[PDB]
Amino acid sequence: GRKSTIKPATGIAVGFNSGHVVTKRNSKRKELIKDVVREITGFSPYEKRIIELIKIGTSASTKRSLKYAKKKLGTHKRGKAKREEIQKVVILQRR
Amino acid sequence: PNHNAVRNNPKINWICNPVHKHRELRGLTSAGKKYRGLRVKGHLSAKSRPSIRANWKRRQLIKLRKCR
Amino acid sequence: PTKIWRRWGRKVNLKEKRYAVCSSIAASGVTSLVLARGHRISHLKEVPL
Amino acid sequence: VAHNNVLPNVHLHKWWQHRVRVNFSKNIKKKKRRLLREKRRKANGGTPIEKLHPIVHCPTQRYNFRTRLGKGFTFEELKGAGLTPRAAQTIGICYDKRRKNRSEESLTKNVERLLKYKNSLVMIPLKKNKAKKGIGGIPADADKNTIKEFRNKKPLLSIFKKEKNTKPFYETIEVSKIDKEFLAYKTLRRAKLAERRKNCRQQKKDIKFKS
Amino acid sequence: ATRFKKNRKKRGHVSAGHGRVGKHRKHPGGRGKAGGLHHMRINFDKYHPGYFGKVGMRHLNLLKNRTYCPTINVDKLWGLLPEEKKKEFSENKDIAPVIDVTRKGYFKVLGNGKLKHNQPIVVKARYFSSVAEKKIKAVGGQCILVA
RNA sequence: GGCCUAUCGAUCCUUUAUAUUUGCAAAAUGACGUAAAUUACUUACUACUGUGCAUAUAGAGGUGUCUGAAAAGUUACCACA
RNA sequence: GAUGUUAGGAGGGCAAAUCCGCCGAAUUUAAGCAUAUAAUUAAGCGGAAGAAAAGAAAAUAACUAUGAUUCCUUUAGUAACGGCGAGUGAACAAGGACCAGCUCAAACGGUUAAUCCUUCGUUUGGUGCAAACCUUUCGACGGAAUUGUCGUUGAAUUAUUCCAUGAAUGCCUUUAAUUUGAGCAAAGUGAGCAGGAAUGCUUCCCCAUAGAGGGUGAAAGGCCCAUAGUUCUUUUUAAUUUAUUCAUUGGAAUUUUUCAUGUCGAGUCGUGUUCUUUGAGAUUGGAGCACUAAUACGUGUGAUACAUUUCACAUAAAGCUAAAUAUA
Repeated sequence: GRKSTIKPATGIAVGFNSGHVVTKRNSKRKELIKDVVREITGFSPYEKRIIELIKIGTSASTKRSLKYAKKKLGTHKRGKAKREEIQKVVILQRR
Repeated sequence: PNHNAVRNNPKINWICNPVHKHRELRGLTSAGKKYRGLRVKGHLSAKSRPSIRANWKRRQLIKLRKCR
Repeated sequence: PTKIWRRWGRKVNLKEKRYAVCSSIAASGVTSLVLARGHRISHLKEVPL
Repeated sequence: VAHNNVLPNVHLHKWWQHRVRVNFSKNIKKKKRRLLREKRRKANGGTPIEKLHPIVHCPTQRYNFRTRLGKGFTFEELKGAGLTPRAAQTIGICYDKRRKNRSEESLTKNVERLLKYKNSLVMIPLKKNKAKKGIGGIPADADKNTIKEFRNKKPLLSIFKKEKNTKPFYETIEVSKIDKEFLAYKTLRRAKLAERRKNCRQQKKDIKFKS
Repeated sequence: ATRFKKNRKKRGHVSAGHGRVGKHRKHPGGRGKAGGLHHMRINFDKYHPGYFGKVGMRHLNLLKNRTYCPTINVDKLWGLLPEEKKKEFSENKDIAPVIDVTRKGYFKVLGNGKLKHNQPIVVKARYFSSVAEKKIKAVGGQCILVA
């Protein structure tokens, strides 16, 4: 059960914000290195496919890309993070 | 461990002791820590920690006292 | 075979043990019981000595 | 298996004779532990060998009203006392980094406890007859006379023990201060019923705050 | 111990006190709990009614601390005071005892029995029954929910 | 239910029904709904509140060696109780 | 990269109770048996120590929160697994024992690698009869080391306060323990009787802080060794006693005030898939294979698959470390 870090807890034993009544208490180098690495190394092969899907720029193509990324890395979380990161690169490069 | 540079240095020194012969044959390398399940602590690795055999032996161990 | 793990001892109970001590001391108090226990106590002046 | 008697359930089925151990050692082992620790205390220049510990409140629902010795005073508690961790460590006050003072009362209570121990202790000059003010907020050294007289005194160890909670349940209130209109049961069940919706709102506030 | 045992009473008697005709053979039904559902089914039906199969919801780790909560009935409540104190309250109407149910290690107050009529009492506890609240109120006392 | 005397099936499991009954373990998913309120981590108040899985209750899927092991032969080469 | 009877060194084997890796059964149980069970056992093979292993949070909780590891007491025959049969089976808290923390790597330091090592030497000691050990600073000449050793543990700066420091003269006393070997060690060899010979039987004497044990021609406190008791000497380690002057280099902790807000282990984690293993259940751990990440507002836990998201708690993929604890 959630607590509140302001409006201190009710003295009762159950329900929301409950319990005993004591007074509760209370990036530059990274970019440079990454940029150097990108100039040396370029994209992954899968990343190249992902770039082409993002470049197509449609709901079907983007949906396919998200699913593809999920298959390649395993799990939604990793795939989504990668798709957003590549998409951001594609927008920036296109600009 | 039979050459002075490791014997002198107070850093890293420990590996010269007689008790660290053959770490790789005993599961006392990073790989060793891995396959014994010693890398991951917490409830998830449960029984591994004092050694897998040791843990089994403690759990089996049946104990009596003089007066019961 | 006889093993190492016979039930050798017994957990005798605190309250009972205390009572046994009190009662044993009290029994010693009584003249007839000491004599009965077989001591040659015939010429002693008093049993709580 | 036969008639009324409960179902059998004895887990000696995997080999167990090769696995008994019978402790005939109890009293002798106890005597040994005592003798070593006593010997150590005797060795250590008449100093106590016990280390100070914070009082803490027990984990979870089960023991919420009870209090016991923890492990390690935290940085806030040391700072409040007027000590720094290494210095504290030398005079037997035990440290940690892990604890964090969640609520006010516990911090105040622990700094008072540290202070009481600190005020009590009297310090031997390190290299003899060379007494100085010293570092880290450790209490300053002392002369020969005070030390000599103090060594002769009994070292009272009461501070090391756990604090007794003084019972105060047998307590009295005037009848005409009682408020009889309250419904405790109703309040409780309603609070339980309303919990999900309150969480739903709280979650929304938390989202709002973070942006 | 040994001298009292049953076998010494029967000591020379061929069966050892264990039946000439059928004799005592090893493991005579099969081991332990085996005969359930089949040849010892009648014993299992007749002595352990509900035994076989599974029923109800699963619970992955109980973590028993969460759900701990000893009970007391109101009936015993005045008994948590010593005698002399109780008499003093009976004599003097103007004051009443508070009772903190936590200090004696109980969490929920239940409703068995009869309280002394017209002694108010203030009850501090984590949990109450519906009945208990009504009874405590009926005698003019108050319930205080407290952690 | 069939004029009466016959016409048949445990546990696990599955399956589909039922409910203003419940769970999924620190939390949330109807709905910022209804009032207010100020510009916000605001206050009340609401039987009905994601997917999937699970329970509880009720049938049904079958055990004809029918109170319910998933099971073919052979030994004149043979062993043992 | 070879090569060297080059110079200095090391490993091999034996021993296993406890201890650590593997590899790995079945008899058995189920009244049969095939999943289970026996059992992460036995056998097989490798490796250590006086104990080992584990260890300094990718922990638990959901509280008024705890807080490295091990062990005991316990939770618990419980949650749970299982022809949901036979049977198997944890964790958290709580009470204790003990109680100890740490360093690489990463960052930072170039008007100068401040490191490290062999060989040659060289001196302040102390013990010891001698043998010998044990302390002790100071240089060479080689090498090694920037494909990264060393220092530092954000950075300066204020006040306060400490610690190493070096020289002179002085001073090593009394006790307490502790542990070895050492000594010394109380009174009857009194009648009489029967006996081969009392230590027996009487009876008259006694000693005991010793009437434990043993020996002696039959049961001996006084026959003997020993025993009780002490007196020394041995081990180490407490307490106590005395330092005082002068000397300079170097380091540390708070505290002010600034300014910097930095770093954090990849074919690894993860996921799929397999097989194994488990209390682990739409996978507990391991393992093979395939795919293969993110940078701290990250990513990992929060025991039912998932999405969209809170919040608590942690900081993986490098290392070490006493204690308790175990011993057929």
